[PDB]
Amino acid sequence: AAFRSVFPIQSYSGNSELQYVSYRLGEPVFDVQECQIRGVTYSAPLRVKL
Amino acid sequence: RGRVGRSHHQAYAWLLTPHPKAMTTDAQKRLEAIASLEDLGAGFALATHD
Amino acid sequence: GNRRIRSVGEMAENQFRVGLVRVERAVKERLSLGDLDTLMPQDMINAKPI
Repeated sequence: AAFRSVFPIQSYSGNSELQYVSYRLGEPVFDVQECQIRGVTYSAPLRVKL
Repeated sequence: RGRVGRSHHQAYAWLLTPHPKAMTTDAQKRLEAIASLEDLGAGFALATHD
Repeated sequence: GNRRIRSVGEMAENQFRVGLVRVERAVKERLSLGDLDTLMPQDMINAKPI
């Protein structure tokens, strides 16, 4: 709903347009317990094909 | 701008600008300076505003 | 019946939305900026605002 509510994007010269296809969450770089040990985020990277 | 002239014929100068939101702020003031100021002896005033 | 629960999902989606608002402004100015032929969908967007 967010990507559809923002995208697709005209340029100001009505010449180029950037649209959306799909997203996919990357694998988190560490485990949860490891992220508590090191002191950094258990975060999943987001990769979107545009 | 002083490159042409030196003859008995009306010369013309054609200045391509992008979309007004697309051009940068310094480029804006550059173009408004040279649009506002177009007559003889301008460059000293142009340097003065530079 | 007049007060509504906004749980974890809706605020996260809204903050993702307002983060994507700065991204779309950046790609507005960059995508409307020309020389678009050699441009890939990597350098218009920036992951810093998201």
